[PDB]
Amino acid sequence: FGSGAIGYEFDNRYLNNQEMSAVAKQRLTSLP
Amino acid sequence: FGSGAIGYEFDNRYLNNQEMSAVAKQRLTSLP
Amino acid sequence: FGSGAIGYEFDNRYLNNQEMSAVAKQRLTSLP
Amino acid sequence: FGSGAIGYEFDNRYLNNQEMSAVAKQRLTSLP
Amino acid sequence: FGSGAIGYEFDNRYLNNQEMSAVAKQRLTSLP
Amino acid sequence: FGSGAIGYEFDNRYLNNQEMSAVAKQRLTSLP
Amino acid sequence: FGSGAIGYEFDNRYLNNQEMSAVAKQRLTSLP
Amino acid sequence: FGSGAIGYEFDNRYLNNQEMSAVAKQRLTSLP
Amino acid sequence: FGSGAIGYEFDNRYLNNQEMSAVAKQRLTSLP
Amino acid sequence: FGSGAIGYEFDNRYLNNQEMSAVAKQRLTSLP
Amino acid sequence: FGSGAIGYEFDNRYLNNQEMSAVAKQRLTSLP
Amino acid sequence: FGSGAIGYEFDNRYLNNQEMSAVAKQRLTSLP
Amino acid sequence: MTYNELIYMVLDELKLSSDDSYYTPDHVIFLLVKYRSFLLKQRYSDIKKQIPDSDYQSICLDLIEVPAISGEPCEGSSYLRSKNKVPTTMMIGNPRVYPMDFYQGEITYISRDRMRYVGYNKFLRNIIYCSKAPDGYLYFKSWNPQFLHLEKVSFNAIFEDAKEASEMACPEENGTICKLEDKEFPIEDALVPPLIELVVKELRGPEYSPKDEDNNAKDDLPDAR
Amino acid sequence: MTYNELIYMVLDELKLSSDDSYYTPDHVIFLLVKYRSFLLKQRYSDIKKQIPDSDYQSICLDLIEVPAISGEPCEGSSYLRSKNKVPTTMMIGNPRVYPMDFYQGEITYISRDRMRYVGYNKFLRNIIYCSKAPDGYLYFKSWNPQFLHLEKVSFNAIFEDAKEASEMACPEENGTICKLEDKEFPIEDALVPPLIELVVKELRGPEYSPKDEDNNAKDDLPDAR
Amino acid sequence: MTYNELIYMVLDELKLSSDDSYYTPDHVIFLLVKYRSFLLKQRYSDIKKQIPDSDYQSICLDLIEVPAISGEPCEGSSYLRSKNKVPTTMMIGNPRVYPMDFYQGEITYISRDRMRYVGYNKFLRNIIYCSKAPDGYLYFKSWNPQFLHLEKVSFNAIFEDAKEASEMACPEENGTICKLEDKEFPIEDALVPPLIELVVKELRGPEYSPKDEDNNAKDDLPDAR
Amino acid sequence: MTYNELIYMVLDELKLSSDDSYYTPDHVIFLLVKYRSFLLKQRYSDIKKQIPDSDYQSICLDLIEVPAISGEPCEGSSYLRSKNKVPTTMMIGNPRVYPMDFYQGEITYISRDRMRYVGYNKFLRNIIYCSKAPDGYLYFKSWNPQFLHLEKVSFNAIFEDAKEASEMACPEENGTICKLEDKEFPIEDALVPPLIELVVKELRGPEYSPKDEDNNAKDDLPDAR
Repeated sequence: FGSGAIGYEFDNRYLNNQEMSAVAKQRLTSLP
Repeated sequence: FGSGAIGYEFDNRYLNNQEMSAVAKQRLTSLP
Repeated sequence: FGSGAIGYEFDNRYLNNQEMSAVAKQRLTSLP
Repeated sequence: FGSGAIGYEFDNRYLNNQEMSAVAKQRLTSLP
Repeated sequence: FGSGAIGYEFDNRYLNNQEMSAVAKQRLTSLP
Repeated sequence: FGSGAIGYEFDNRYLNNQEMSAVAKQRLTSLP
Repeated sequence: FGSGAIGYEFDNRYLNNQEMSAVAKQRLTSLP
Repeated sequence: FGSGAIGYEFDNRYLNNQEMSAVAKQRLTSLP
Repeated sequence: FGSGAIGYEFDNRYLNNQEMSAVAKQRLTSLP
Repeated sequence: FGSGAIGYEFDNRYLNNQEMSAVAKQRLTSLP
Repeated sequence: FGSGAIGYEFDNRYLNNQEMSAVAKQRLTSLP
Repeated sequence: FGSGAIGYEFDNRYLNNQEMSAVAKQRLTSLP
Repeated sequence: MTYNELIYMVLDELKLSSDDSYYTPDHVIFLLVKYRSFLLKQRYSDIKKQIPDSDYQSICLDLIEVPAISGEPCEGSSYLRSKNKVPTTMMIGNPRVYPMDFYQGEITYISRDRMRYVGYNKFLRNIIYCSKAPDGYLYFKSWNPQFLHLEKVSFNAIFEDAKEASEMACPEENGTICKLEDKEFPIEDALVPPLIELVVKELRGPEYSPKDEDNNAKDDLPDAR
Repeated sequence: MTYNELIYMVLDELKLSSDDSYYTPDHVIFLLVKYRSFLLKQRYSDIKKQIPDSDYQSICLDLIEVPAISGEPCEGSSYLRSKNKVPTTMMIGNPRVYPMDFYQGEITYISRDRMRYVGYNKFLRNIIYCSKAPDGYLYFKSWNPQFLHLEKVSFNAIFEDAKEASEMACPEENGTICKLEDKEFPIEDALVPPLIELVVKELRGPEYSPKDEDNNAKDDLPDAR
Repeated sequence: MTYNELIYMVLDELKLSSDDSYYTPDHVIFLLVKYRSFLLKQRYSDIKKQIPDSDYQSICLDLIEVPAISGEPCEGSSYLRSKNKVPTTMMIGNPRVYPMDFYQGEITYISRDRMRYVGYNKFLRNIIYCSKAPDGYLYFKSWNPQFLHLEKVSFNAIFEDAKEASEMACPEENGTICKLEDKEFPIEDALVPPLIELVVKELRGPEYSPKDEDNNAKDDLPDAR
Repeated sequence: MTYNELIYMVLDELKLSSDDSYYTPDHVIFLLVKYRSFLLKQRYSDIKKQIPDSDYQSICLDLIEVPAISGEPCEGSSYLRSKNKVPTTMMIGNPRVYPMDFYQGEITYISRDRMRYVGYNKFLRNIIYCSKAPDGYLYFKSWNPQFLHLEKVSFNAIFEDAKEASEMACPEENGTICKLEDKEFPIEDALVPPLIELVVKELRGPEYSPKDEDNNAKDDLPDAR
């Protein structure tokens, strides 16, 4: 059968987690 | 058969652990 | 067949282990 | 059947997260 | 056939090793 | 069936991400 | 067929190795 | 069917990214 | 067919390498 | 069917990449 | 069919490589 | 069919790269 | 949306249209009310988030003065309590007891354990406190004897059983809605498709399962009768 | 929700409607209470969280003065124990013994092992203590002789057996509820879908298993009879 | 819960209802008693955790003075010992020997090896010590000749064989429970569903296996008879 | 639990009930003891843990004075050895030789290699030593000539063969138990389900294997006869 109201949310949440992991590594460096 | 009252909560918990891992790497830096 | 009284506990324990691993990385930084 | 209005955006989001992870490791060094 | 008197203990031991790995990363920091 | 106007772009984008990850590690060293 | 006198020992040895790896990371910190 | 005008270039690009990753770890050291 | 005079020793060697890797991370610390 | 004039080159190139990665870690140490 | 004069040597060589990797991490520490 | 004049050399090369990676981590330490 | 729309969406997804159906709408109401709390806990228990206004309900309570234990002199000061038993709130929202006006008054809804010891602070001797006792009633406590004159309060919270708190729903301008099916279901739309999916998955398998159908003094399920 | 709703939801999902069914509602009751305890420990033992009031349950206890060992002059001071045996509690919530008013009184409920060495502190000599002894009763001890006059208490906790604590439940305003099926099941609605899923999974496979049907002085299970 | 409820839950999960069944309830009792200790060790041996009150049992022992070796003068001081052999405790709980009152007295249950050398400390010359000798009896030792007058003790521990310690169960107020099936099984509810699952898995495969059924002076299992 | 319970549990799980069965209870006994030793070493050799009293077992030894090599003036001092051969111990527990009172006496049980160079320390000259010699007997040595008067000792340890140590077991108060099947099997109940699983897995496949049935001066196994 099919219904994607819980698969969609879990995939979106996984991508949100991975996005937060990506942006959490960003730094604006110093000591030039 | 079908029932998601145990798989949904386990998936949610997995994504919550991923959430906490992602946000635990967030740092507001110093030494500019 | 089916009975999930040992699968449920092992999945819950796995998620507990992963949660403890996640929260064990948390730090409140210093040197501002 | 066939429909890519949900898989396309998830793939695009995955590649966007990969994009941000790749460009977050870019550093212009100092101390020459 | 069926018997879980050897798989249950191995799964429990695996999760115990995961437990010890998770709690071995716990640190109470210094230098505030 | 077949049409590769979205598979091609996603593979090319994946390779672009991996290329950016590769070149982002390049450094011209100092302190000789 | 079946006989688990060598599978049991190898699984137990694998778990012993993983346990030794876990406990080998344990430290009692200093510098408070 | 058969055609390698798109798989060949993607494989070549993958190996080029591996090439750049491998040669980006090359360092001529100092402090002897 | 069946014979474990070559698989048993390879498994034992694999677990011996795991043994040596596990015990090679063991350190008795200093600076208390 | 079969023809290995492109499989051979890609496998050889993969092994070349892995060899360059291996030798790029080699160092002749100092500070004795 | 079967003949294990090349499988045996390759498995033994793989285990030798993994053993050398294991023992190459061993250190006798200092600074007590 | 069967022929190992190309797979044997690729396996040997893979194990040679593993050999070089294993022996490239070998260090004779200092500061005792 | 109302209970009717959710119930009949579930039924039509399952195609339980005939009156001769094993799973009646009552099963649907039960599953919906439980899965609502399940989803709300799963979403709003991990970390603190904004709860929309759809998840809440207002019950109206009528208070009566009651002794602490019995009519003895030394049995402590009296408490007010709701006439009827009150639904149990979930710990995810913004519970609030208000004096028929949400934008005025200060009646504090606190835990059972805390309310044992409140009002000792001299500046907090005039604040009315609330908690659901193990009796199942909402008990009120304060050090300012004026509180005992209070007659009516309304309690806004994300109640753990939508059916109970909807049965205790406050009178509307037109009048009371007798049928539960015509009342409004307490959930945000962003949680409705998941809720329907979970309930439909819960009853899809059981819908096509065999029955012990022969009246023969025998269990006929092993034979897939 | 009551025991009846949960029991019949499980039964209807299993479609165990025929009175000539192998698995009666008592199987369902047993499985529901044991899986209730299982789920509560699985959720609220790993780390400390909030337990809602719905998993808590109350009982009424009548206290009688008893000797420590037997009637002797040198066998130690007497104790107060409940007339009937007390259900075991779960070490996950806020167990509390109160004198019929939850918001009053301090009757501490401590571990049985701790209760040996207690009351020596000069300021803790008027505090009443509790612990479920190996006999099964809830013994009381204190250094202030007034405690022996105490006659009747209540006990709130997350009990191990929902059925045992339901049988010992406090009387309501209307009166006692004769049928266990008409009492409130002590679990939060956020934990109900997991519980129903686990119990239905427990009984799904067995529901279609073969039985030893023939009466022939023989075991007919290997033949799938 | 009692042995009867667990036993018949296992039997009904397996549907071993006919009297002509290969696996009798005795197999169920054996498997339950062993898997109980298995689960308790698996849960409470890795790292120290709170053990509930359900896992424990109280046996009552009658002590008799016995020589250390024989009736010789120089064979050392005499010991008290239980009249009957005592069950072996598991090392996971809180073993305690108490003088018929859990909340009073100090009798220390220690290891066999330790009790060789105890009481040399001048302040510990009045403490009674206990251990299970390789004989299988509980031996008592102290330097204070008053201990030899002790006649009755009760021992609370998580005994390794539920059947043995339940057979040695202490007399209840009503009287002794003759049948083991009517006694109370020693395990927390959170460990009951896993226990039933393990036992049912243990006997599910064997339940449908073939038998050597022909009486023909022949082994008939290779032919799946 | 006794040998009978374990043996017949394995047999009943295999359903080896017919007296015309290839695999008799002696196969089961052999497999049970060997897997007992296997499991004990697997559990208690990797790192040091607590061994329960249930894996320990006791024997009675009668000591006789023997020459070191033969009767000669210069062949060295005599030894004391057990009359009968002693089972080998497992190096995982607390082997101990005691003079029929576990809580008294110091008769050290050391390695055979160590026992050569022993007693030279001035304060260790009155300590009695033991080690199972390559002959198979348990030899005794000491520098205090009184040891030769010693006539009878006991030996507690986790023995390699449960059967050999069971045959040499100490007499009980009732008397000797003639049948090995009526003796207590030396393993903890937490290790019994693993043991039964391993042995049943050992004999499951063979239980259904073909036999060389025809008496025709031919090997009939390749044909699956």
